[PDB]
Amino acid sequence: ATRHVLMRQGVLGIKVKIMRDPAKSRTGPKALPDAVTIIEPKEEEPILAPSVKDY
Amino acid sequence: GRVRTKTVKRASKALIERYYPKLTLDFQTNKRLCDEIATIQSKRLRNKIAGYTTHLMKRIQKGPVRGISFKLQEEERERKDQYVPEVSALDLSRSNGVLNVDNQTSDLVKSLGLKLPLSVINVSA
Amino acid sequence: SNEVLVLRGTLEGHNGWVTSLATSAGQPNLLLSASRDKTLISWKLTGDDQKFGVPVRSFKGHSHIVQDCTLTADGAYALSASWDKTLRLWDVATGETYQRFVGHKSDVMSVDIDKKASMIISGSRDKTIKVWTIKGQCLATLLGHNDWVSQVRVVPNEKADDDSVTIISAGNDKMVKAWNLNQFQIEADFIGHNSNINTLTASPDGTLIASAGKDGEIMLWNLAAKKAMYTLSAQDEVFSLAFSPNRYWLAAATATGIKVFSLDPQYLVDDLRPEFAGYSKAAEPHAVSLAWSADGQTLFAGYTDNVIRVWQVMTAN
RNA sequence: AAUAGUGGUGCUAGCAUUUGCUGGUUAUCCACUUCUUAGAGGGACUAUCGGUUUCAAGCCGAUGGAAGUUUGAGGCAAUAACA
Repeated sequence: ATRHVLMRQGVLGIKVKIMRDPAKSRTGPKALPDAVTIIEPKEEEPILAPSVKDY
Repeated sequence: GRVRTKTVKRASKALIERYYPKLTLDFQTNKRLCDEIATIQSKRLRNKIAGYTTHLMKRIQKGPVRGISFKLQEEERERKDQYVPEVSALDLSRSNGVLNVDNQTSDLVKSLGLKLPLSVINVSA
Repeated sequence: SNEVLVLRGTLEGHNGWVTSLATSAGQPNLLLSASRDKTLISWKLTGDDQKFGVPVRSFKGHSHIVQDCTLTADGAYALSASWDKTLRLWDVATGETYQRFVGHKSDVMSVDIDKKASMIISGSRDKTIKVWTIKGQCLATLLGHNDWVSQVRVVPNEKADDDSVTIISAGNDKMVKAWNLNQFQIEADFIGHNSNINTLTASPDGTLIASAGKDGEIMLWNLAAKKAMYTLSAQDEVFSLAFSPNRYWLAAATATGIKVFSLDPQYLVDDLRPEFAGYSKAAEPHAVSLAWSADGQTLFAGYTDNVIRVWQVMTAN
C-alpha cells in the first residue's frame, strides 16, 4: 500500500497504514488478546426432589 | 519478580462468581474448565488465569470473599447461634431477681409510676 | 464380632496421585495400580506386616494423567484410559501393549469390560459414550448427556447370561442414566442428586446401586424396582465408592477420611483415618481410590502423597 | 524419510582364530524410525508442603520437575527547538 497525491494542495511522499476493526475478520483472529468473555449460565432448578423413574 | 496484572486479577474473580460450585481446589481439573465456560485467546493466558483462582479459592476455606458468597446467605444464616445463650445475660435471675439501680433513677420509675422489684444502693462523689 | 481394620502395609512407588487400583478375581497375589504421574504399576502382594514387596512391572506409554485401569478376572490383560484420547491394550507379563485408539476429543474418563470379553465401553469428557471391539473397532457412538461424564459401570450379570447387560453412567449434569447394550437404548433415568455426581458402584450381586456426588448424597438404587430406598447424607465430599464382594458392607471414600456402612442395619463400624507428620492442620493428605480383596479380606487405599496402605478384615475382639 | 539414518539377509576382505571382533558396497534385498528434519498437538501455573508479613499483595526456603533470575534472548509501540 503506497499511493501518491491527486490533490491540488500538497505534494511529498505520502503514506498510509491500515489496521481495521476485528469484529468481522473471517481470516484468523477476531479479538484482541486481552479480551476475555465468560458465559451467563442459565437459571437453576430449585432442589430436585428424588422422584426416580424406571424405559 | 512476578505479580499478577489486573486483567488476570479482575477476570479471576468474575469466573469465581458465576461458577462457584463447579470449581475445585485442584488446578489440573479446572484448567480443563475455563475453555468451556469462557473464551481465552492464547494458551499461556489461560494457564495464568486458572492459576490464581485456585489460590483464591483456598481463601474461601478460611475466610470470607470480596465478591459475593452464599455462605452469607446460608451458613451465616447458620450463624444465628454465634452463641445464643441458654439463659440471657439480661436476666434478673443473675441479680437474685431484683434490679440494682442508683438513687435518683428510682424516682424516674416512680414518676411514670410502675411497680418493679428493684433495690437501691448508695452513690459516691 | 465386627470388622476391625489394623494397618498391615505401605506402598511407595509413585509421584502423582493414584487414580484407580485393581485386583484380580483369579490371582490374589498382584495389584494393578494407576496414577496421575503417567505410570501404570503392577504389584506383588507379598503378605508381610513390614511392607509388600515388588511392583513387578512399569508401563511407559502415555503423555498425561490416566484415569481408570481394568483387567481380567484371572489377570490376563490390562486397559488404560489417559487424558490424551488414548486407550491401550496391555499384557500382564512383558509390558507390550497392543493397539491405541482414535475415538474422542477429550479425556477418556471411564472404561469397562464385559466378562464375556467382547465389548469395551468408554465414556469420555466430550459428553459422548463409545463402545469398542477386542481388536478395537468402532461400533456405535452414544449421546444423551450435556455435561461431562465421570464413571460408567456394566451390570454384574450373575443370572447365568440371560441376555442381561446394561450400562449405568455417572454424568456431570446431576444425572444418572442407564443404557442397554443388547438393544442400545436408555433404560432408566435416575433423579435426585443436586450437584456434581462423583462416583457410583452397584452391588456385587448387581442388585443394589449406590450413587454419591459432591455434596455427599449417597442415594441407593435397586436393579429392577430402581427406587430411592436409602438416601444417606455423607455430609462431606466423597470421591469414590466401595462394596464388599462377599459381605453386605458398602463403603465410601470421603475427603475427610474413610466411612463404612452395612447394608441392613446401619453400622458405622470404623473411620479408617491414617496418621501423618509435620502439617499445619489445613493440609492433611487424603485418599481418592480404594479397593477390596478378591475375598473381601483385605482393603487397599492409595493417597495423594503416593502411599498405599493395606488392612486385613479380622473379627472384632 | 535413496536429497536423513541405524537393523538384518547377502555377494565380500581381514580374520587370534575356531564360535569371533572390525571392515565390504549400489540397488544384496527386506524390515525399521530411537537419534535427524518438518507439520499437528501437549506441557509451567511459581505447582506442593514449611516459614514470614495489617495474615493482605508478595518475599524467602524446601522436595519434585526438561525447565522455577518476567524460564533464557530479542522484535514491537511518539512527547519534544539539532532547519
